Amino acid sequence: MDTSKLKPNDPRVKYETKQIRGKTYSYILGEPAGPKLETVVLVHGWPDMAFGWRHQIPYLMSLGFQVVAPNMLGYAGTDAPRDLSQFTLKSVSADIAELARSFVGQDGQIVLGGHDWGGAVVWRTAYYHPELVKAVFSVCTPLHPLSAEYKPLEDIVAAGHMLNFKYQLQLKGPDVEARIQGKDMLRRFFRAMFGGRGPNGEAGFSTSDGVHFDVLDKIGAPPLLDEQELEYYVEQYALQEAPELRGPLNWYRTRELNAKDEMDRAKNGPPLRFEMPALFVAASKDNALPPAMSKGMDAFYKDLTRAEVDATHWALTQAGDEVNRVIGEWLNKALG
Ligand SMILES: O=C(NCCCc1ccccc1)N[C@H]1CC[C@@H](OCc2c(F)cccc2F)CC1
Repeated sequence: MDTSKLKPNDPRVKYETKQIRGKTYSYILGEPAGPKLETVVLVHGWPDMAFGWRHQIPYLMSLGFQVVAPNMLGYAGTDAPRDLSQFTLKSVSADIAELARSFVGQDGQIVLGGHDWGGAVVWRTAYYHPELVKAVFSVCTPLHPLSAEYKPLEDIVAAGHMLNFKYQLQLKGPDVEARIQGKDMLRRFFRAMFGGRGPNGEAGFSTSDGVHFDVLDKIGAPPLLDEQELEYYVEQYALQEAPELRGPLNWYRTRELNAKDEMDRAKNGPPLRFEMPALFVAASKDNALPPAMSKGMDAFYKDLTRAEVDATHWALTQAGDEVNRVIGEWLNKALG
């Protein structure tokens, strides 16, 4: 089997939709090489899509896993509901639970992996559906505790806290949604998001201010995508109805809804506890989610394996072969 990364419209995989908890969910499906060991569900983040797992999908197939990688709510061929409650980590976990079981049966179990927002999702999914999740890993995103209260992020960063998250203020607002419409702007956006720079090294995106709209005109080719990959992100994001970024930016509009779900769990729900084998792959140059952010996380796991790869936030691609080996070796030991 060819184990190189997926190309746009790779024929080694299938592209399908299913109705999931009221929404059309599009996904990549890769069938295993050899008798199926497990089904693996892979969850991307922002501003990515299923194709962001392009290094992991053929690899996991070659290891004997069936691989389901959805375009998550708001992204590409998956529906983008208007109701923000559809975008909470709890509802999205329920989405993943139903999609998972639509392949493994209701009595089935999966391996579950996540990155960025997807990492946050899979920890919550492993918390809300421990019957389903046999093993869970996250790249870049560490566990965060059950929210015990709600504070607006404005007031949080105004006090000087969570400064590495202040970009999310712009994202939840109207500026990115209103400005990044159509393929021309989306192309610039993606050059910015995947590391392209301007004639004086101007960054198109920063964790402080978000998208630097004034830079997008001079933004050069991104180092972390090739030209056809870039076009593929543009084409697929274009599947959303204008404003195309509404769905993806909805992930930054649920702080209070998520806080309300989880304050309920902090009060009455079971403890945030993970009994199944778990893997956290840190990224050294991820300035949105620096490795130090995971300090103290191990106390919530019976069985947490830690790794760390030298890469930016985009570790699935930049360090794809290393990430692959880390997942493969951990899975080989987790499941035995
Ligand atoms: O939005 C995200 N990434 C956007 C792209 C970042 C980037 C950097 C450089 C170049 C391109 C892109 N990530 C989400 C991941 C899940 C969320 O986790 C919730 C959460 C907490 F509330 C508190 C503590 C930890 C914790 F995970 C937090 C932001």
